[PDB]
Parts: sequence; C-alpha cells; structure tokens
Amino acid sequence: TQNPMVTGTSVLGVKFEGGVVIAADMLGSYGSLARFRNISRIMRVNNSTMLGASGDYADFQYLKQVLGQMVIDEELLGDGHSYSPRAIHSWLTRAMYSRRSKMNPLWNTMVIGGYADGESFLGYVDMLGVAYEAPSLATGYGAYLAQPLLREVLEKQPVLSQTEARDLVERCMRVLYYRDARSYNRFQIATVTEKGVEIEGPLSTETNWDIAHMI
Amino acid sequence: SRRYDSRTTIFSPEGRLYQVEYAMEAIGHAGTCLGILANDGVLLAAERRNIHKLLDEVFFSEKIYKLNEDMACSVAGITSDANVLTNELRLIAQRYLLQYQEPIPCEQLVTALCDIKQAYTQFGGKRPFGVSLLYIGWDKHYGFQLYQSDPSGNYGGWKATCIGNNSAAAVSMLKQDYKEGEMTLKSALALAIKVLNKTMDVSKLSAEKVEIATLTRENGKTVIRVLKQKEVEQLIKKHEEEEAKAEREK
Amino acid sequence: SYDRAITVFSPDGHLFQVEYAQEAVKKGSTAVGVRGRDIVVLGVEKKSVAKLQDERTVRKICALDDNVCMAFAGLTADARIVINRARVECQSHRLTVEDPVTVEYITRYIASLKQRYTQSNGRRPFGISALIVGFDFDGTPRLYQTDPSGTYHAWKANAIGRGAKSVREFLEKNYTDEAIETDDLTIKLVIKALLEVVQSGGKNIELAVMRRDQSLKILNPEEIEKYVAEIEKEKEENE
Amino acid sequence: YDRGVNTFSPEGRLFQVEYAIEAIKLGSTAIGIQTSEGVCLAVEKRITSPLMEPSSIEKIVEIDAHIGCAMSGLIADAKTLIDKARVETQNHWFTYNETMTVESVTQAVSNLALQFGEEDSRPFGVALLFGGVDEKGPQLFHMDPSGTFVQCDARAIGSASEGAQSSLQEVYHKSMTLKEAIKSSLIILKQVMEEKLNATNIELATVQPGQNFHMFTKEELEEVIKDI
Amino acid sequence: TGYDLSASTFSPDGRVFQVEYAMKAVENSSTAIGIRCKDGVVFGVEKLVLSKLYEEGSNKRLFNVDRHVGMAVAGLLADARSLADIAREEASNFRSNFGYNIPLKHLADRVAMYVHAYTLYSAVRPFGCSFMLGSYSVNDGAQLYMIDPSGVSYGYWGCAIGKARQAAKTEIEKLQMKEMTCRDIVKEVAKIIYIVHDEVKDKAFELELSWVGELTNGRHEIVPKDIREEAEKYAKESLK
Amino acid sequence: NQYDNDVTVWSPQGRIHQIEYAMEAVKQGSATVGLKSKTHAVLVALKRAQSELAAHQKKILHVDNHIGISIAGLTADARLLCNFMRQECLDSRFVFDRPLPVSRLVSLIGSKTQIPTQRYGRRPYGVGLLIAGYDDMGPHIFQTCPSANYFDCRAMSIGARSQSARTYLERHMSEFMECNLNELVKHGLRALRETLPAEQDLTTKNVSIGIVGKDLEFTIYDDDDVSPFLEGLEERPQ
Amino acid sequence: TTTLAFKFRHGVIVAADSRATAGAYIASQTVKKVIEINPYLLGTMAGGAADCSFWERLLARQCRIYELRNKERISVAAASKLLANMVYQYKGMGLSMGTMICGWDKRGPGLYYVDSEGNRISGATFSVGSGSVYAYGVMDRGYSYDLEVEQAYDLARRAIYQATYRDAYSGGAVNLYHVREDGWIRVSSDNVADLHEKYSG
Amino acid sequence: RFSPYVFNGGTILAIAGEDFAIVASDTRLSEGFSIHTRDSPKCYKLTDKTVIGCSGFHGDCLTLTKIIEARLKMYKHSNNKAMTTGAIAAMLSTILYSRRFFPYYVYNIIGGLDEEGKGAVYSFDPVGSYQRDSFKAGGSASAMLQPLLDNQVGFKNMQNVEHVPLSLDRAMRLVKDVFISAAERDVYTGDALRICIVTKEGIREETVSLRKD
Amino acid sequence: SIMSYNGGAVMAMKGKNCVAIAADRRFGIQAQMVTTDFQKIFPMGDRLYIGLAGLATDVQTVAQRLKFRLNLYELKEGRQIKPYTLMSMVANLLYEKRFGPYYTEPVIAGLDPKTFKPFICSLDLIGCPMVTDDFVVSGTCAEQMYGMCESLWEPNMDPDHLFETISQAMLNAVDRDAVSGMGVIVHIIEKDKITTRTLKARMD
Repeated sequence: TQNPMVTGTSVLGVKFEGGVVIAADMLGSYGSLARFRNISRIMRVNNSTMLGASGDYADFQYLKQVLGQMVIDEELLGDGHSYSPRAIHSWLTRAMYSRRSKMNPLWNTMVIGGYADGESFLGYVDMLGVAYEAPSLATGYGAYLAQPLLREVLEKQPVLSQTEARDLVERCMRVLYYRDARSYNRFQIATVTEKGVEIEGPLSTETNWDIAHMI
Repeated sequence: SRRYDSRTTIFSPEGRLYQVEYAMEAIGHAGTCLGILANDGVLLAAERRNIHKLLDEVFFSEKIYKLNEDMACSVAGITSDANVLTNELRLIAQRYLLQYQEPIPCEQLVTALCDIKQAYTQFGGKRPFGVSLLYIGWDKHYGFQLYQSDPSGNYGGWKATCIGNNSAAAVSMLKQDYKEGEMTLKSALALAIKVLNKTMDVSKLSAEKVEIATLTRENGKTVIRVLKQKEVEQLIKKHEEEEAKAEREK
Repeated sequence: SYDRAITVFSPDGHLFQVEYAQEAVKKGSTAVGVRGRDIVVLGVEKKSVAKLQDERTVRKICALDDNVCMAFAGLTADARIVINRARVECQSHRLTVEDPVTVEYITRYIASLKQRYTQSNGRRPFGISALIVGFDFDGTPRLYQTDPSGTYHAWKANAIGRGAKSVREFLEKNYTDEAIETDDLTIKLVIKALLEVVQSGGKNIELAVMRRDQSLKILNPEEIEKYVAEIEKEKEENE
Repeated sequence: YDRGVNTFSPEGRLFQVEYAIEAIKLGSTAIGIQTSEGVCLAVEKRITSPLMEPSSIEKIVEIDAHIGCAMSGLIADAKTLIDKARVETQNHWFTYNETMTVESVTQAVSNLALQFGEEDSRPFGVALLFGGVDEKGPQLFHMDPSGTFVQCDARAIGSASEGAQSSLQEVYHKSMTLKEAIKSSLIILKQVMEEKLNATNIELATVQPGQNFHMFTKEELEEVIKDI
Repeated sequence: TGYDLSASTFSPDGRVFQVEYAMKAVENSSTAIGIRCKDGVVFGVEKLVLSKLYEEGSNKRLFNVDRHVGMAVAGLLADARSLADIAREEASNFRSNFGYNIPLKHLADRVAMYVHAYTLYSAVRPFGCSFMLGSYSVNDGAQLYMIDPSGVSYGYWGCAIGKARQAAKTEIEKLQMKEMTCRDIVKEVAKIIYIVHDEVKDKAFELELSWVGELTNGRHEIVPKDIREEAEKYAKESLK
Repeated sequence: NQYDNDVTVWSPQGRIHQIEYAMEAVKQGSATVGLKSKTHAVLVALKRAQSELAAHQKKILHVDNHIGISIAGLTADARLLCNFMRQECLDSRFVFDRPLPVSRLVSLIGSKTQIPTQRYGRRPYGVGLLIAGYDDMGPHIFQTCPSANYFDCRAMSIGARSQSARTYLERHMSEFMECNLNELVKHGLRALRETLPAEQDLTTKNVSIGIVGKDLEFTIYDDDDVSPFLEGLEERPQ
Repeated sequence: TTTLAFKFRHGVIVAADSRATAGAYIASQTVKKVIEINPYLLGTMAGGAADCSFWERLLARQCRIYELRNKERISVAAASKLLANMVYQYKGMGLSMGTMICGWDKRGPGLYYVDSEGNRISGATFSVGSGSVYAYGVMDRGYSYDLEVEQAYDLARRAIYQATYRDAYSGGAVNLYHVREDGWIRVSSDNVADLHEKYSG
Repeated sequence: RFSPYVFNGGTILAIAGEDFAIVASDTRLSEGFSIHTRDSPKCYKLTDKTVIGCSGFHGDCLTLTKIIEARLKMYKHSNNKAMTTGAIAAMLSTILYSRRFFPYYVYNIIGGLDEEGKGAVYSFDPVGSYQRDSFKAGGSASAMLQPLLDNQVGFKNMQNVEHVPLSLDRAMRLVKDVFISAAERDVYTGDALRICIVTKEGIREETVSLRKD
Repeated sequence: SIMSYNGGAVMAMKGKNCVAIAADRRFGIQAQMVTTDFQKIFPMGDRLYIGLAGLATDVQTVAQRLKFRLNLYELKEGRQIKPYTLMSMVANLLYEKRFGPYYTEPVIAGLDPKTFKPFICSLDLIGCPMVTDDFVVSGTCAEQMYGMCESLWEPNMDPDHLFETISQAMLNAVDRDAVSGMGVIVHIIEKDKITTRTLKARMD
C-alpha cells in the first residue's frame, strides 16, 4: 500500500488491576471528508486478547480476515491450547516486517490488549515493524495529546482500579474531540477481564463551550 | 510405469550395442544410392522404389534435397524420419551464415548432424534414427567432397560409396573399375549407368526408375544440376551400344 | 526429463554396465604408446583402408592443445563428444589461470566427466578408453590412461584394443632403459611392438611422435618403410 | 531379475544397500589406529604392473591440514566424496574462523551417503576411515555406504578385513604409544597381503598434536622395514 | 490377475480391481455409525482397547473439520488424517473467497473429486478410507453424507461403516427417525454399538459419541461424555 | 509375490506389504523404554556395539529444551526426520515466540511421512520414534510407526524383544503416577533387563537416560553420570 | 587511507596507515589495513572496508581449495584473475574496492592491482588511497631497483609519513611488511608521533 | 513516499577488562520528538559469556536478534558445543553482508570473555566490517564518549602518567560518570542505565537511574 | 536524434516497366565521416532489391536477419519470393521488437517474378506498410526528397529519363542535406538486365 484511502485515527489503551481497557472512535475518513460515520475499529479476538488499529481501514479488514482464520484453526484441533496475547503480538510483528521489506507495506498502527494467567498485556505494533510494551499506549495525535495525561497519573500512582481507568479514558477522549481535526463524537470502549472480552456501545462525550462568550 | 520401458540404452551382454544394429539393417532394404567423384564435378545416383503409374511426379525434385547453395544430400531409410533431419540440417547451415556471413564448409556441417544422431543413442531411450545418407559439396579448402553418414553418428570421407544392400556387390565393381583422377564427366556417368545396370535387378534399366543429379563448379555459382529425362535415355542407349560393341570380341 | 536409473548393484557386489562396456573397448583397434626422456611416441594400428577412399577423416590421433595428444579405442562417436568437450575445457582453463594446461589436470576432467555420466540416471556410459600424452612445463614427459569407470591412471607404456594383453606381455619382457636411450630406437621399439600386433605389413602402422618442444609430427609413409627395413636388418642378426 | 532400487526385503532389511557392503570386499585393505599420542594409518596399494607409476595410485588423501582419509572400494566414487568434504570444511572456516571438528566433518559427508533417487542414482560403493586431531585429542571414525557412522579405536577394513580385526584385538590396548602402534600395524599387513613388503606396496600417514600434519615421504618407509 | 496391478487398466469385463481391493480394506476396521434426528446429527464410534496401548483419549476417529462440520472416519487411519487436512483446507478457502460458512453439499463434492483423482493414475494409489459428514444449519437443517473409496458421495438418514455394516444397519431402520429429538438418540446409538461386537473377538471396547445440532447452536463438539453417563447405563439394559 | 513389490500396489487381501516389511525393520534395532509420571517424563535407551574397540551407537538425542526423542531402525531416516524435527521447533520459536506443544508437532510428522507411503518410487521411513516433552498441560509419551499411526501412550517399548518389556509395564503401571524421579527412573530400567540375555545388564557402557521435568530442561546422561542411577538394584532371579 | 607497494631485488615491501574515518569523525586509529591472506600472499584495503574484507576472505577460500586439489600453491597472477572476475559480476551496483595483491611466485616477485572497475594491471610501484598522490612523489624520487633491505625500509616508512602529514584522512600508525621468497614477514609497526620526532632533526 | 528507515536512538558502551567485560546501555526508545517508552534495554544475553548490544533502527534490532538466537541452536545441534566470542563475531559479519544492497541500520557491539578468560570487545558497522578493540561506544552519543575513555582508559595525551590496568571497581564508576555527562547534552540519553557485567562466574545486571527530562 | 546519428537517404521510383532505386555512400558519426563505401542496398533475389536507412547497427542487423529467413523460405518452397510476400515478412520482423524497436526504415523495390510488373513500398520503424505508385523515400533528408519527386515524376517513362529524373532528385536533395553525401549509387533494373551506376557528386 502506497496511498491510504480511507483512514482511521487515534486509539487509546491502558492497563488496570486485572484487565486492559481500549477505546477508539467509529469514524472512517477520506481526506478531510468524514465519509463513513459508522464503522467498527476494534476486533474481539477469541477470549483473552483484543485488537484495535489506526491507519488504512482496507488493510485492517485484511488482517481481520487472516487473524480470524488462525484462531479457528487452533480451536478445531481441540488439544487444550490457545494463542497467548504475546504470541499474537510476536506473530503480527513478523507480518509487518516481512511486508515492509518488499517495499509494499501495510498502512496501519495496531494496539493489542490482552489478559491471560492473571497478567495484563498491552502491546504496540508499528507499520515499520517497531514493537514494544507499555502500561499505556496511544496512536496518532493521541500520542501527542492523551499520552501526557496517561503518563502523569501512572507515574504518580502506578496501579489503577477498573473505575479509575475507565473514567480516565473518557477524559482523554474528550480532549481528543476538541483538538483533533478528524475526530468524531461517537466511540466504543472494549475491556478484557478474566471473565472475557466485552465491548460497549456507541458512547459519546459532553463538551464545554463556555469560553465562546469570551471574545 | 517400469515394466513398459523398452531399454534401448543398455549395451548387449556380448559387450556391444543391441538396438543400433537392428536399425542399421533397415537401411540395406528400401533404397539404393551412390555417388562418385574423381575430378571437377560430382554425381549422385538415385532409384525409384515405388514406380507406380498413377503418381503425379509433380514435385520436380526428389531424394536429392538441395539443402544449400553448395550442398545437397541423398537419403535412404525411413522416409519421413529424413524430413526431420533435412529441415534441421538446412537450418544449421543457415544459422552459420548468420553468424559469420560466409558459406558453411562441408566438413563441420556433417559433424553437426552426427552429434544430433548420437544424442538419441547416448541417453533417454528415444528411438534412434533409421537413416543413412550421403553428402556432396564444394568448399574453399578441398573442393569436391563425399561423405557417408550412419545412424550411430559415425561418418567418413569417401570417393565412391554405397547405401543399399544390392549395392554391396557394387563395391566389388567399384574396386574393379575405379581410377585415380580421370573423371571426365562422361566416364563417370557411363560408369554409373554400368553399375546400376548390373546391381538393380530391374531389366534393361528403364529411365523412369533411376535419377541422376550432378554438381558442377561454375565461375562462382556452383551450379547444382538435376538433369532431365530425355538425356537419361540417350545415356542408356549409349551404354547399350557399348555392350553390343564389347561383345564383338566373343 | 528421464527419471530412471540404468546402472545398479548386482547380488555378487559388482556393477553390470561398467564391466559390460569394457568389452566394447576390447573390440576396438589397438594403439600403443611409450615415453622416453625427451621424445614421446604413440602409434595406432589396424588402419584397414579401403584402398580407394579418403583417410584424413578417419584420424584416431588428435590433440586437445599444443601440449596434449590423444589416442583412444572403443567406438567412434563417443570419442567425438569427449574430445570436443575437452578442447573447450583446456581452452577455458587458459581464460582462467594463464598457464598451459598440465596433463594431469585434463585427465581429472575427463575421468570426472565420465564418472558422473555413469552415476546419473537414464544415461548410457561411454565406451572408450583414451591415452593422454603430454610433456608439460619443466619438460617432464608422462602419459596417463582412462577407463569407462573413470579412473585416470599413469603408466610408462600402454596397450589397448583387440589384443591388449598380448602387447602388454611383449612389453612385460621389454623393460630395458637402453631402448629409451636413443629416440629412433624407441620409435623402432614401438614398431617392433606393433609388429607383434595384427598383420603389420608396414601399411597399417600410423605412428606419431612429439619431441616435447613442438606440435605432433606424424612420420611419413617412407620412414615407416625405412624403420621396418632396419627392424628387418636388426632381426637378421639372430644367427 | 529387475526389482526396485527403493524396496524393502520380504525379511525386512533392504535390497541394494546390502549389495553395497559386498562391493567393499573386492577392495584393498587398510588399517588405522587411534593412539593417545596421535593417529597412525596404513594401506596397501596393490600394484599390478611395473609399467604403472606407483605414486599415481593414492589412498591417503588429505581433507584439511589436520584431517586425513583412507578409502577402499570404487575409486572415482570416492573422489566425489573427497571433493565435497574439502569444500564443506572451507565453508566452516570462512564463516566461523575455526576448524571443523573430526566428527562434524563426517556428519556432512554421511548426509548424502543415502540420498540417491530419481527426483530432487545408485548408492555409493566406498568405505572410509577419517583420522584427525582436534580439541578432544586425536580421533578416528568409520563410515559405510549405508550412512552408519561410528567411532572406532582401531578399525581395519578391506578384502582381508575379517582376519585383520581378529588379530588386531589381540595386540591392542589403551596405553599404546605411537611408534609401537606403527610397527604393530605393518606386522598385521604382511600377514594379510600376498606380496613381499617393500618401499612400494604400502604407505603410511601419521597425524599428531605436535607434528600437526601427516608427513610420510618415502625412505622413511624403508627405515621402518629395516627395523622390523 | 495380470489386470489388477495398476489403477489405470481396465479388467476384460469392465472394472478396476485396485478400487475393489481398497474397499474391503475399509471393511476390516471397527464399526462407526451415524444417524440424524430432525434437529441434529449424532455420531457414534466404537473404539477397541487392545491391552493398554494408549492414554485414553488418544487418536479419536471423530475429527473436526469446521465449526459446524464433523467427521467419522473408519478404515485405514493415516490417510484419514490426510483427508481431514484437505477438508479443513477447503473450508478455509470458501471462507476467504466467498465470506460465509461452507454448505455441506459442496464440501462433500470438493472432497469426493479429490478422492476420485487418485483413481486414474498409475503413480498414486486409491485411498483406503471411508467416512461420514454431519452438519446442521438453521437455514438448511441437518445433513448426513457418506463417501466410499471410489468417490461416490450422496446422502443418508443413517449409515454404518466397518466390519459390522449390514448386521448393524438392520436395527437402524427399526427406529423412528422423524419425530425423535437427538438427546433421545444419544442413548439410542449407545445400544446399537453395545448390541453388536460380542467380546469373543475383542474383550475391551470403548464408545465415543459426537454430536452437532440445534442444541449445540450449530457448533460441533463432543457429547458431555463423563457427564450424565446415560450411554452405558441405558445400553446395558440389553441383558435379555 | 508379484504384488509385493511397490508401495502403490494394493493386495488382493487388502494389505500393502511394503509397510508390513518396514515394521520388521523397526524390530531389528535395540530396545528402549519410555514412561511418565504426573510431573516427569523419562525415557531409557539401550546401546549396542559393533565391536569391542568401537564406541556404542547413541540413541537419545536432544531436539528442543523440552522435546527429546529416541530412535529405532535406520540411521538415514533418523537424521532426515531429525533435521525436519529441529527445523519446525525453531520456526514457531521464531514466529510465535513460544515452544511448540508436543501433540501438534507429531501431527506434522504423520503428514510428513504420508507422502512417501503413497506415491511411486518412494520408500517409507523405517523409524521407531519415541517422543517425550512438555506442552502447557504436562508430560507426554508418544510413539510412531512407518505406517504413520502416532499413539498417545503412557508407557511403551519398541525394538528387539520388546515383547517382554511391555509385560513388566502393566503390572506396575499403577505405581507410575505417585512416585518421584529416583524410583521412577529405576522402575524403567527394571524393564530393560528382561530384554537381555541372562548374563549382562547395564555395565555403564550401553545405557542412556533422558529426563524432562517441570523445572528441568531435557538432559541426557551417558555412562558416567548414569552411575548414580545404577546403584540400588536387585539382581535377576532364577 | 594510504597504502603503497613496490618490488625490487629483495622482494616486495608493503606499507599502510591505520586510520579509518566516518565523514569528519574518526572511527578508530588501529585498523589493520593489510589483510593477511596466506603465508605467501598479502592483500590490502581501499575504500570500502567491509567490501575489501569480505571478498579477499572469499578469495582465500578458493586458493585453499586450489592447493588441496592440485598439490601446489597458487600463482600470483592466478589469484588476481579470480578476484577480478568475482567483482565484475556486481559492476555498477556500487562496490568500493581498489586493493592490491602481493606475493612470491615461481616467476619471481608478484605485484598486481585490482579495482572494483575491472582494472587488472601489473607493475613495479603502486600507491592506493585518498592520500595516494602524496606517496607517488616521494617514492619515485627515492626508488631504485637496486636498493638494500635497510634502505627500502626507510624509503617506504617516510613515504607513508609524508602522506599522513599532508592528508587529513590518513594517519595513525605505520605498518610495514616484507614479502620474501620463503614467505612474508612482518617488519615493524611505528607510530606517526614517534616518527615526527625522528625526522624533525 | 514510504521511507523504510527511521532513527530511534540509544547509546551502547563496552569495556574489555582484564578478566571481565562490562556492557552498558540506556532504556529510552524515542522517535522524532516523542517518547515511546522509558524501559527498553539494549542488552541481550546470548550465551553465558557473551552479551550483544544493538542500536539504530529498532525494527531491524528485533529481527537481527532473533536470527542469531536461531543460529546458536543450529550450531549446537550440529557441533555438540557452544560458540566462542570470536566465532559469533565472524558469523555476524557474513549475516550483515548478506543484505549488502538493502542493509540493516544497526550498530553492533559484542562484548564478552574469550577462551582464556579475558575481555574481548568487537565493534561493527551496518555493512559487516569488524575489529577487536579495548573499548567502543556506539549509538547517538558515541562522539561524546569516545575521547573521554581515550584519556582515562587509554591514558593518551598525558605526560608522566603511569599505565595501571583498569580494575573492576574503577571501571564501574567510569561507566556511571560518562552517562551522567551524556544525559546532560544528548536528548536521546534516557533514564535507566542497564549495566551487564560478564565475569568468569556468570552475568550480573545493575540498573542506575538518570535525569528524566 | 537517434535516426540522425549516422544519417542517410534511400529513394525508390517506379517507371513504366522498370524500377529504380538509389542511396548515398557516406558513413559517419554526427560530424565526422569514416568511409565512402557503406552498402545500404542489398539484393534479395533477382530483379528485387531492398534499401535500408537510419542507425547503421540496425542496417547491418536487419539485412542479415531478413537474409536468414529468406533462404529458409526459398528452400522449403521451390519458387522465388513475391514482393508482397517480402513486405509482409519485413513487417513481421519489425513488429516482434515492438517495444525494443530497430531504428531503421526499409524501402523495397522490385519486379514481378512472373511479369514485368514493378512494386515499391516503404515501412515505419515498427512495421506499418505503405504502397504507392510513383516513389517512396526514407532517411533524414526526407522533406527535400518530397520536393523533388512531386515536381519531376511523370507516369509513363522510359528507362533513360527515369535514370535522369532520379539522378537530379538525389543530387539536389542530398547536397542540401548536411550529414548525407559523399557519392550516390543508382540501381536501375528491368526485365532483361540490371544496370548499376555511380554518379559524380560533391565530395564536400
């Protein structure tokens, strides 16, 4: 892919006590045009891991097709094994690096949140094969805007509960609605626990416009 | 898969070949040809195996295959096995001319064919060629030349030759009546009429059953001559006159 | 594409096809060759000309380079592929390393070519056995031989063809260094040895020498009459 | 009389590789002995004619500077294996700057000992002895056309391979020295060959940790015969 | 004889014995039966314990091709795992190209052409396997198919593969099949296995049961086997 | 007998005899015994010697940090499947960054050995692989065959006179779950000693033991550290 | 980077500097630029360091196999011919290699010059590098075929010193080898800062 | 267009001791003007006696690490032993040259003990050349660290300064001082300083904090 | 341009019962001549020639590839080649190198092998045939050659005035050209004989 046609935007993610919460919005844009107002940008991998992505959306449907097949392939064996969230993060890194080595990359930026064996996992995947782990991740302009809000609380208090982490994402998604030119007031929140993967509905923020009277 | 193979590649338990000897005995039947040079010019003798009176004979050319502006050949064996070889050897002589812009010498053209005929005997189990043939030609290095070919890929230089099994007795005549450089081109022609008189068991040597093609050197043209049917007949009547003349001593 | 093996093992532990093609070498004409200290010599026998035909095309002694000379047995067509292959390799060796080709190098090329030509699938072996004579740099004359198995092998005198062991038995009682002293005596040595071959009436003997500083020079059919004359004169002193 | 090249026996073994072991029996004999001081090695040339040049027939062929070889069987089939074993040691040094060990040489050799077939030929007909000195001291190994690779203390193969191995078990122990093992080997050689022992019938090859190469010019050979 | 070597030569009366030989090679294996109710398909495979020979749960002949498609193989064992790898591979390409679940009618046809392809050439042999195909869909119903080593593939309401084939299908038709729910059929299939195969041949045998249908939401899985245990209790009421 | 030549040709009885001949090639190799506890998996092998001066041919070989295999039969088919075995372990280590579970690796072997048992001009692999290792759910003992029928067993033995080796196992298979390593190993080598003539057993030159455990990488012992295991044995009765 | 090589009555003298840079930054001062191939051959380094280090190491692979097959050491003109053919296959792809080949041969001394541009010339004196032109002038003023061993050492030693003094990229230490008939031998390895005090007075 | 390269940062230091080897690196992984993480060490324990450092483009660093880890296992199953320090450096040079016309963008330093228990440091380049040195510093802050160790460890440009061998404890405070001065002037030098010490008894790790700006 | 690298000019003209063809003699590289004997007209059988102009590589290359296919055609058949058959043969040979084209423009002149009927045609560098009834021209100095033949050609002309018309057409057009000159050779063929003359041109 040389030119991304229909693109996504920033995706957030942060660990908490016994789970990882990931939120992203529901807009696909073609340049300055907000063309597709209602799409899903979060894929629920089987039971303990979870994927969101930015960048080109047509490439995201391709990886949604491939990863969806591989999970079915192990379940049909039925030997009592599964892919860990780290193994998918390891697999997806080699997929990106081999793709860019042929000078024909996949224009994406992917965030993997997982929770297995009582361990919250949060992994980053770049288009250029750059991958790491972090207690809080942000893509796009969220790495410029929401990422200072994430690291400020986590360096003050390292651990978080579920309600503290869920409220803190809604504050960062509010800020991205103000300062990002290509955002939208309709987002969905996905959360892994030990009970499984649950995806919330099309939530929205509440803005403040009291400074408009100040000339 | 494995029991259907014919194994035309293994040697004989005697320690020789086994399939080529079967092929070389087909050449002796179905055809009889020869050629003779001793001076400027060279002839080729042919024989009509099928002489039925409902053929067209509209090719106006025959077993003499003019493969070059300086060379031709006379073939005997399986008939359309030659048409693979004549079209192939015609193009070897022509790709040489593309490479050098100079006509092909008669020696190394024969070596090009004999490497092809050997290659089916070396490897594969492909059926080998049941084809032996002759060569006539002029070059810048030795002039007029004759060459015999074999199905085995063997060749050699000759001055009087043989193909057919009936012409094995002609070799006994060619040892008896050959000269050393006295080929006036009537003595060479009356000898060839004398050979095919005794060898070919068809009586009186009808002019339609045989064929003669000659190659003479012009100033720079190398005229290849396929002589017509009228002058065959006066050459036969010349040879019949010499037989009636020579029997006067008895 | 022909995926079928020709040469396999026998229950007694031998190969069929290698010891099955050496009889074709035994049905060829004989050609012997010795070496001196300065002039090598090799002579084919059994010319068997048709006495009215050409002879410059039935040559059984050729050269790969200006150093190396050939002589073989077996069938005619298989030698032509091996010779025209080895002319390419000895000339491509000079395109590499700029020396002339040593005579031991070209025998390893032929024997390795003939070995994989039996190891592979769907391929008849060759049926020839060559003599390779050369006097390389430093001027040391030596000769080798081949085999349809592909074993290069250095001798001081060789005999092949139909009647090889009889001529080798003649040289077996002929180990004299005095015959390798004079050059014309060494040529008369081969002419006496080729006289033990079939009829050898001075006409079927085609010999060729090389004085290690010159290309191969075939003796004319007058020195063959001259050397057979002095061999008859040397045989007359038996009384 | 024409069965498969790739077919098991009804008893269950094989067809053709069993015949390959029989092909070793018609070759000349060879003796190699591993000592704690080094590896000595011996072979018989089997001279046919005095017209034949003797040094053109070799059995000891160097593989690397510290690894020798010994062959018995079909000659030019062994020449394929020698040329590969030389190359694959050079691939080892020009990718690792170290010498390939004596065991790990034969691992690469015995991979295509049994790879004959149609896609992707016949099995080979030579048995080999590999001596050499490496970081585990001097070593000695033995292989076969069936790819069965093993380490031996003192293996003897060839036509007289049976009577050699029986006599060798009498005279061998673990605390041998070098020159004691050298003259003990040729005593076995003159019992198993038919010609008189001289400077032309046999040849030796002795590799040491100190004397790092195998170095057996002639007339050292006559020095040992006059001392026995 | 003389005509039965390759699979590319016809007999002088008009058939191929290499296919005929491989059919009764399937006959020497143990009994695997299959049946469908009005809202599901029930599988049942007798498995023989020789002396110990395995940890129980080894090499079960009830494979799992797709989420809604199951196997019940018999005959030779190693080639059955090869056909399972073909059928899993075929259902993935239908998913990738066409974007929905594979119908069982096509999945039978694509496999049976692949089985047919090894009956035409001398380079390969025919398969020595035979199996079943069960599925369920709310837009289609419950379907049950059957493939011989020759490649004939069509439907059944019930079938049996193994040594006990004709003796095992005599009591299958004695049942009612239309009005039954498959949970009733689970304890029915237990007794057909338990009636046949007296312990004179083999003393130890063991029963597997696979089960796809409307209760399983279309997904294929094994029965709760150690759970509820009404297979063996209701089967051993055949004492008289 | 004429239909007993190629792998492709079926029998008129329906038994391809080329596979049945390859089962005989496994019975010519030396015996070996593998078994497992709840928490450990130990396989014990027996070596042979070609001569007195020759070293003993090794049997157990390391593959991965938890998978190690035993061998029986040919040696070309040994190393040819071994190079395929080491290759597949480091691939999923390179791709997924995790060790392979033992069960689905063996399914790759049955797919690997399937093709030369069906096409023309290809022998089956005469081989006797006993496989031990950990997946995430404990020890496993697997065995293979040239017919490619892999078996999830708990204790088996393959090779020459393993008939007597199996008989010792079922009369002590109940003990093979609660006991720890010191008697788990010497339960196993009590089974090898009936695969022998009655005058030699285990004299520190012909036995090797490989153990894989929970906190234990797959470790091979040979003839010097085997000597702590070879003490505390009763002799054979008569 | 400055190397030179010249042959005379008593063999071949090879000298080089030891500085490898990176733009305006000096990577190291102790780079051994004269690559030792055999006990009887020597190679140099010019331009691309990894290009000269790889292919001369690959050239040593072929020379060792040639000795095992032919029971003879390779000749000097042979090794230069093999190196020219390997580099020609990558012509136009941007290889930097201007090395020299030195060694004793059966025909006497041997000195050749191989470029990455397919150049293969023989000769008597050569000088390769960015500061090579500063070495031609001082050497040709002092060169003779009939020199002594101690004389030829001091000529090549100062010639490297005059190059590094003028050039910016050349510097470090002066390595000095001597190719003799039996084989090469290391002479010395001198620092430029020590030579500066020697040639000051 | 799609440019396949980007710079990430990091700084690697190695010192060949008399019987030890010290490898140090920071933990900042940056890109452009932003910080991805503050915990990303560049130390990698290859064997018990060899630690490698990898800087430059991070996507090639993850790839090149996993290639070497496979070939260590391929060596051991083929040769029944482990690689030495110099054998890994000889192997790595062919791997880096194997992509000559599409190179890695990775600066490599291998430190560790030899087969005699002495410190060996091998520096590298993104195309494949290497040499053995006493100390090298690679990465973004490589120019701010080379001339200082020339004064301290190399004892250059000092009159009447003796040549004492560097002890272990003196080498520890030399490493801890240079990364403080590097963090003041470089923007890529991060927070945690992972220090690996390879002795003849094992590998010890140690983490020292720096300024967090 | 690439066509103007060596230059040249080929002209053919149809007469009453005869046909004439002519070309120049100069071989040069862009300013610098080399020789005056570069052949550009090649015989293809009797009473049928061909002329080539453009890049001198493709002049010598195509004339040998066409001769390669021609001798194979006249040996598979017994007859000679017809002029329409040759035009289809050349148009095949140029179109095969559709994207790596030969830089030449052929001109074919000849008679009927049965009657006295003449034939002229010219082709593009990729192989579009074009038959006329009066004249065809090719080369760098094309526009000067159109100005001659549009003002001098007459329909029914004896072989004498046909020679005088094509001579004045070449000598006035090529002397106006810079990179072409150094002599003009003229072939005038008819049913019974072939006449070849060389004209007296400006050698500057």
